Amino acid sequence: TVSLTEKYKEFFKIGAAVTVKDFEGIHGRILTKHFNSLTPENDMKFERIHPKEDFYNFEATDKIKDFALKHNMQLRGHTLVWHNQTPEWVFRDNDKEAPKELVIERLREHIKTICTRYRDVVYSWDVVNAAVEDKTDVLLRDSKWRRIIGDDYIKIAFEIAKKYTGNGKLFYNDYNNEMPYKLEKTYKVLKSLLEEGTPIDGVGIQAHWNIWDKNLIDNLKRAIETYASLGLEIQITELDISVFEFEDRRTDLLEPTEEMVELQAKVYEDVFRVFREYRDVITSVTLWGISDRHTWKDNFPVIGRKDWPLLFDIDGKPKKAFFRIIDFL
Ligand SMILES: O[C@@H]1[C@@H](O)[C@H](O[C@@H]2CO[C@@H](O)[C@H](O)[C@H]2O)OC[C@H]1O
Repeated sequence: TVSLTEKYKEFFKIGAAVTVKDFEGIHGRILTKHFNSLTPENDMKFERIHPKEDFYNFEATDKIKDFALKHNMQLRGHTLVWHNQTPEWVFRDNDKEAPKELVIERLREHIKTICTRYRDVVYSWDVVNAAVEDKTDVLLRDSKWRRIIGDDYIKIAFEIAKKYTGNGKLFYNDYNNEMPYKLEKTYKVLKSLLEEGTPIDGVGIQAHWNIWDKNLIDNLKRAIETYASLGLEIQITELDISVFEFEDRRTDLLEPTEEMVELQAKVYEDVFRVFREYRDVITSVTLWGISDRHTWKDNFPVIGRKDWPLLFDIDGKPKKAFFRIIDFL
């Protein structure tokens, strides 16, 4: 039995999204065998770790840190600034909206507190997540963070984080950012940030992909080269490979089709080949889950319907895909 993280030890870290339930049972053994990086799937998000101004919730993340230290793993810090899973208190000032400097002060305190607690075990932080506008042609998503703080908010977040993160690298994280439209936009944003002295080390390519994307391998190569040209590290942060196109909302499938499993094995083999080709600029590859038993894809984009997006099947066994990505020299 070949260990994924050992097989890729000269290439990049190998990670998984986790919650505390993953430290038990068969997920626990998969993690210790195959993974040397952990990302809290939810527990370090603002709403979860800091639900009220005067209340932090550290128990779950403390457990994730403790497990990591006990098993010679390190964490990715996901995520400080995001338009989702952020509580309303941050943007409120009694019965008014909070002004720019009040939100900044709250953010400073949030980042100070979280980063101080976990900087010893976190090797990479998703400082800002999904700030690039995904649909319209404007550069930046118009979230409450962007609206209230203004366009400098990204730089402001990175400068604050840099005070408290030590050896930890600082990442900008996003989805669809291998696709040509978003890649161009993201390039412009990051280029501008770097020319303003923003201490950004790397770009996170979330890699929420599917088996039917014909442009994926070409897009991904374009993307890695483009981001690397800015002097940034690349991490693959949330890899999973759905058996459905985004807009296929069918709910009838009880198991994937044979075509689905073979295609999946192929796409996994192909993307990991690309990851090895660009190993000079890629420092970590994380999967958004461990086995098909627990995946956010079971409820997104369709509530209550099963998907099979990962490297271990619903019983915890390595899939054909797993053996394809460890088959190399
Ligand atoms: O449990 C779910 C998470 O897995 C999900 O994670 C998000 C997926 O989209 C990405 O763009 C984000 O970076 C990542 O945090 O969040 C929702 C939650 O219900």
